[PDB]
Amino acid sequence: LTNNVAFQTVKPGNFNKDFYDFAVSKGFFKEGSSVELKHFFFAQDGNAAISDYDYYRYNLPTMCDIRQLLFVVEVVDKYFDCYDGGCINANQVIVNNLDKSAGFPFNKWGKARLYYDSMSYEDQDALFAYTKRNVIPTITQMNLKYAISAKNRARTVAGVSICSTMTNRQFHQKLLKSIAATRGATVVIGTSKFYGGWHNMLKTVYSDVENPHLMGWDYPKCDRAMPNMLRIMASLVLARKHTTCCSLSHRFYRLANECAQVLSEMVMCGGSLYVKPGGTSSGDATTAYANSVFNICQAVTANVNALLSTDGNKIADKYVRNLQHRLYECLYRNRDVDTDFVNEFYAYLRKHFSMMILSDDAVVCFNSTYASQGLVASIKNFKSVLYYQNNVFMSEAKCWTETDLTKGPHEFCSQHTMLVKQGDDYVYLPYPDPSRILGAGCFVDDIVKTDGTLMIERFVSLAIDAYPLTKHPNQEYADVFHLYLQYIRKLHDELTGHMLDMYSVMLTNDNTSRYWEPEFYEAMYTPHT
Amino acid sequence: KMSDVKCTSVVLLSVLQQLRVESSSKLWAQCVQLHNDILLAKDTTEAFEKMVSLLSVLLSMQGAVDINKLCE
Amino acid sequence: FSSLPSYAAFATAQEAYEQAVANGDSEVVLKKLKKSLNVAKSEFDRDAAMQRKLEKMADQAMTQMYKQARSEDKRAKVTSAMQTMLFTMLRKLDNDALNNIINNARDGCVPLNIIPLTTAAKLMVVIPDYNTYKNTCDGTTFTYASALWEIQQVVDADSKIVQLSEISMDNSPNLAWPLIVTALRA
Amino acid sequence: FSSLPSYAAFATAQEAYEQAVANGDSEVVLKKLKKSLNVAKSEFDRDAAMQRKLEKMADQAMTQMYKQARSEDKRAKVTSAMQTMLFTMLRKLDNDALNNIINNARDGCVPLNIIPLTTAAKLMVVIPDYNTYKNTCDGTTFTYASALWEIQQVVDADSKIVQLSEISMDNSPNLAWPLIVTALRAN
Amino acid sequence: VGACVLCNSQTSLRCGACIRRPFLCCKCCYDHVISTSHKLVLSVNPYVCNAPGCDVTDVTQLYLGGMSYYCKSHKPPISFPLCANGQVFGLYKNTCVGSDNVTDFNAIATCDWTNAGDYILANTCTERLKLFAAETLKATEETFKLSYGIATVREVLSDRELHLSWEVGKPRPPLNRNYVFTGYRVTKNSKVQIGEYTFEKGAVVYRGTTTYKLNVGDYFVLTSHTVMPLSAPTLVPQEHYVRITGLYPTLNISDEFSSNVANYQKVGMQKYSTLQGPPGTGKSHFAIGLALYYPSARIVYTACSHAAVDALCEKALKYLPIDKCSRIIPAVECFDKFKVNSTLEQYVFCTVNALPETTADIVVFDEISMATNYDLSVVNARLRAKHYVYIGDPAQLPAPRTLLTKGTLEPEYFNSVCRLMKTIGPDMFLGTCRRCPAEIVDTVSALVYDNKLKAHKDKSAQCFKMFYKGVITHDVSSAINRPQIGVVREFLTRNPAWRKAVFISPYNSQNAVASKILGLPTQTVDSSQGSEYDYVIFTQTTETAHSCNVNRFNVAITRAKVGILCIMSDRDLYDKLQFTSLEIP
RNA sequence: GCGGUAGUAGCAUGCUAGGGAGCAG
RNA sequence: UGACUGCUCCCUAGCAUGCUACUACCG
Ligand SMILES: [Zn+2]
Ligand SMILES: [Zn+2]
Ligand SMILES: [Zn+2]
Ligand SMILES: [Zn+2]
Repeated sequence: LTNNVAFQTVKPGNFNKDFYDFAVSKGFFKEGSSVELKHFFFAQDGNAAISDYDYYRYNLPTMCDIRQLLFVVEVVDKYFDCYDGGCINANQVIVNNLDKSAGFPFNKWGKARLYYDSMSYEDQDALFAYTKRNVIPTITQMNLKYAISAKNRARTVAGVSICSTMTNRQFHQKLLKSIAATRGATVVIGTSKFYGGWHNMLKTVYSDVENPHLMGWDYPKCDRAMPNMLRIMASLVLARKHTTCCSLSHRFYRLANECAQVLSEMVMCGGSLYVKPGGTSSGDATTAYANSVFNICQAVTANVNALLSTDGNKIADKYVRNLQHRLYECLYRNRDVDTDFVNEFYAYLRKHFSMMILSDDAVVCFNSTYASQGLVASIKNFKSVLYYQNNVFMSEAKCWTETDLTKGPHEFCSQHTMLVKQGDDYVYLPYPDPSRILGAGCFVDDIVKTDGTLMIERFVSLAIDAYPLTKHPNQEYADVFHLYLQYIRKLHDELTGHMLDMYSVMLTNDNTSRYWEPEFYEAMYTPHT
Repeated sequence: KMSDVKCTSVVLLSVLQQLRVESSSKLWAQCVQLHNDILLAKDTTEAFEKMVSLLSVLLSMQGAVDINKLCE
Repeated sequence: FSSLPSYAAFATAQEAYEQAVANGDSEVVLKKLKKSLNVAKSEFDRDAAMQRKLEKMADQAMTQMYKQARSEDKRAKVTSAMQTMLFTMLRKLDNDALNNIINNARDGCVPLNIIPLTTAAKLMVVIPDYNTYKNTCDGTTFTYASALWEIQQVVDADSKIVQLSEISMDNSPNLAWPLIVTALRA
Repeated sequence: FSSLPSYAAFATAQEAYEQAVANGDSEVVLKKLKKSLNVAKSEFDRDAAMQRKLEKMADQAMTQMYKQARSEDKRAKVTSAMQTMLFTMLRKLDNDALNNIINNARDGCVPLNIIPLTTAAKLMVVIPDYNTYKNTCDGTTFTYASALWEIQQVVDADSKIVQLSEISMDNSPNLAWPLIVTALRAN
Repeated sequence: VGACVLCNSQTSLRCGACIRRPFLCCKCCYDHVISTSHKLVLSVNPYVCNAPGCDVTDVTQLYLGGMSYYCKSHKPPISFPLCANGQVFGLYKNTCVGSDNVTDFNAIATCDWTNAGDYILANTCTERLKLFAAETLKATEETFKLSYGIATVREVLSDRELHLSWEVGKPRPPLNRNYVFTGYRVTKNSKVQIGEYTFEKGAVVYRGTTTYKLNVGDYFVLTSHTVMPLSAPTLVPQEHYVRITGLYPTLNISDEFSSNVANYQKVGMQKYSTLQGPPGTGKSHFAIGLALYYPSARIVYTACSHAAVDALCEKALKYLPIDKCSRIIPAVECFDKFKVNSTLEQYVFCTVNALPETTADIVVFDEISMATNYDLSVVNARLRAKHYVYIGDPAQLPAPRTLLTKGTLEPEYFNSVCRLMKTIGPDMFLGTCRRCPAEIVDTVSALVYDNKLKAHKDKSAQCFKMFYKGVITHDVSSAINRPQIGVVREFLTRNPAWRKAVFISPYNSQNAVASKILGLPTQTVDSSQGSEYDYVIFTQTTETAHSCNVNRFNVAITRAKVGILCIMSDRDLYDKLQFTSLEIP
């Protein structure tokens, strides 16, 4: 588009010398300490956005087992059954952070606020109905992510145009809000980890598993290697709720808009257009939920492959053997949906392979004695399914397995789980990697966050995220939260001191003495919202 | 010590970015590589060598007054 | 609280009520000054709570103005603040190679390129006078970054290549002294 | 607030209160006086609750009207900007070859990926290393996309004009390397 | 967030309705708001109702609300007036000093800079107020000169002949060299290097020192510059030490003057030393004598033009070696005859138009009289030293007035420091006269110089006076007098030996008319320094008091080398001059 | 001497809007 | 140049609900 290529770099993080000095004053970052800085704002050179966009080379044209995929779709739809969705009018659309960028070229003139203010509800409704019988290809701007991470690889997020995002909101937001309003479901998007929500999630995962083990896996290059068939399946499953609001032509044209906007659109990496081969444009209005249905599809495919790639003569249980027989029947013999067996297999999966699904992050409480017998995907069925249906090799070193349920999932949503005894009962608290919180305190992305006095609530939120470290058996982990409390106290005391130097008096009524106290943060993880 | 040298690498790359080092693609790429390798380093010898290499970039320019900034 | 006419009226009403109760009064005469006391108390507890809110909001607004001013002064002095922080942390590191290169850049030679860490690549420095030349160079060896660099070529500021054993105390002031010594790591 | 009929009623009530205090009237007269002022306070309570609410509602409506007017002004500005962008990018289309390929289509419809590949008067090649440079942009003119391209300018990631003589095996590490060579269509 | 202007107190409040947004503490900012129409004050964010679609800016109507400032019609229930208790709300609302003296600020803020009262208040106020007044005066001048459009020239004519028009209703700008047009010509997109021009009566004739080229489509306009704030006052605090320690006494002195080193040594130890020296008359000799006596003191030379200081430059090489002479030009161009590529030097040359960052030990404020408080503050702030000496005399030169309409500047009230300089008299003597004889020295000494100047030689009776009446008739801003030119021709015709001088006239019209008969160039008397010749002739034409002041032409009065004629159209110089009257036909 | 109905204001709860910030995928 | 979604804290503003507070109307 321009006469010269635009090389976008990623700046290094802005140091927080005050917080780092306070931490080392409290005996942190000692030579050999179990807690060390591992998360940093890794900088990137000019040819980094295009280098990360080239990771779409891992997106290959993948032909799926169609007779198997058509059954996995039914099982995933059974997973997405308790929710409700459909078209909503422009007046019923909820948009958080209207001051976010609006793709290309709409970012030249303003944020999404301009295009949600310049378009009346009738204008947005006309645009959304236009996509029900037309296709609007859109330009997706590839933006370098400027955030703290433990990996030096450049992170990129897809900036989808306001034309695509606005219509995808009106098409999917009802279902998405229903998904992020349901508790005790397989997809835990919208379920808070605070106020006992993490414990509720984990207890729902341990629903009725007879021989429970915890198993989480990893999708390598998930947003880059997801086959276009699986992304289309995700969009169709999300479109399964439009039985009444949309005609078949309307649903197909909405799917075509999805594919032309977030699957094979024109990417604007740098200052020039490119063709996206496929995969998840992980900036679309359904990124988390499409990744969730993709994850459920991969898990169901792994379970189906485990059942079918099992010696049925050696399957001692007469129910599981018949289930495998009818599974083969419904895959390659039955042509129409066998809703009876779809429900039966969905119930079998819920009983023996209960899942906790977010956007490509998952924890499964699976029947260990079944996965040992190949009646449920243990980890190798996941590896094989990724190999032949995702064009990646799932390394088993990126896949944990916890055989004891008293200690929860090894890692879910980058949060570890430990069973703490708050009140009089035992609950599971999500504690993060202490290096992550320490780096967030020490490395910040604006210079104004280099003095905490400016944003004390930032460290309040970090201590909220770091409170469950207090119960950790390792003292340095608890020392992280204690250090954050002491630093919050120091910040408040220096803010009051600076204000006193600017006045002839000081603030008398504070009520801020709860920020450097464990009571304010303990209530954040107790089941009383 | 290791955390100290990593944080010094962070602040050094910050001052380099403030000095329009990114205007030189080769120099900025080398600085980014050194900064990212210091943060990924596990020993305080390789990290310190890369820190010396990165600081040589700052000392190679006339945009920063080295005598004035050494107030001790 | 006690700096308003409402407080004066409330105090007068309270004193009158207390005096009437202690001295002894009938139901009607006491109820009169109690109805005249409750109105004053309502007008004073509202006024002082409004004053409490005003004091808290004014302190919060001055705190917010201080935050914005500090943000602007840190975002406008960031170039100097980051450099000062970097040099303080560098002198805190007390690393021999870092201290050596920092002192050289302060007083004498500065690198002309990124100093390498491999034992094959070369280094170019800018020695401006004989003091640093004698302190750093000794024969064919050049001490820099706490490492031994093998001198390979010395060129003055006029692009004039000169030999090694030719610059000494007495013969120093006859060549362009901002020279560029090229050396290789040992 | 300052022009309501209740003000005169309050003034009359205060005058009657002063007259009763000075004269020392009976309890019935005082009660009747209180029933007047106190229910004139009832009338003014409404004038300070419904009228004050109407004033707040009017201020809110005026604020909403200001926001809507600003939104319409932003809509007009964005409409003009988008229209001018479309009109100033259409003028660079070189509609000669564009019509040559459009009219050559089966029904005037062509894929988008071929319009720059057939009717673009300028080609920009981004090259990561000399090994790919010698293969693609060799010499002052090269062939790509079934067409002949002649180089008019070569720049590096620093956007510095670098001559063709500088693209050498030995001179490669002395150049920033995403080299961006810009060429013009030959004929 | 800085110190207050009128009170020197920390504050984050800028008076928005003012021009330069001065820093005002809460109490004084409130005083400025209530005593004038400056109802707008700024902060970290401007004091304005942040409710959308509101247009109140008055701090009185503005009340602190939530996280922003609102008005009575848009305030939350928790409302807090910004300006209350005698101070406007803001930072340092408790650590405040204030000042009862706010009348001067309120008066000067609303003034149009068209009355003499503004000048009087600027000359008589606090130093911070004086600097603020100078900055606002410059801002008003540059906003009034930029208050018009772009003068478009559509045709090209012969050399020194251009028909330049004005805007619709725009008055005639000053045709003299008072305003030097410095624009930037646009070829197609970018405005760069129009060149340097100087408008003069021809009909505009330009005198370019160096060659220049003109593009096609360029236009001539007066682009304004960036009015920087002011930091240093006119004078620095004064102190005298006790003993001479830490210096380097040299053994070489100038033997021509034997009664000046004993006070130059004190100047080297005292802060201020005022001398009664007319420009270019023994003034350059003092600097050379100090340089010879004190080569270890760092002296910086500044001038308003290179042409006037060219005489100093030509004699510096004949008096001092080339090696010590240096010119650190800010690297909009000049000659390069001085040393190049040498940062470390004792004596450095520059110009007051572009004074780079520097530091010295002895400062010679050359032409300190013709510089207003804005110029004096710019030099005092952009340059700092350890010892500061102010070389100049109050009775040297008045500042030119641009927007003044009523009132004449008093000769004694040029500056506030100059008022103190002339109170006790000079403490040094310069009894070496290498200049004009007692014909003019004695006359000026008995008039203004307090009869202190030295008369070594006698009066050669080489000065003459003529009495005439003349007729006053304005055309645009001047007058043309045929009989005066006829008398000049009748005098010069019988004695053509005096027709070898460059005529200097306060009004350019006379020389412009006479250029067709004699061909002499037109040189203004205000900046005629640096050009000296044997024969000199003076003419002031009119008899008004605003032009015939005590000492305005003193720059060219002492530029004579053998004697200068005096044609006084007023009656004041008839009684003051002790010369002999001569007949005039 | 009566139940108040009402009312309108300190106090509490909630719902919404606006701003600042933190974590997660 | 600054994506989509989710959860949590802090400040302010206005509005719905539980009180509290007093004047008198009405029987
Ligand atoms: Zn629909
Ligand atoms: Zn003040
Ligand atoms: Zn003002
Ligand atoms: Zn308002």
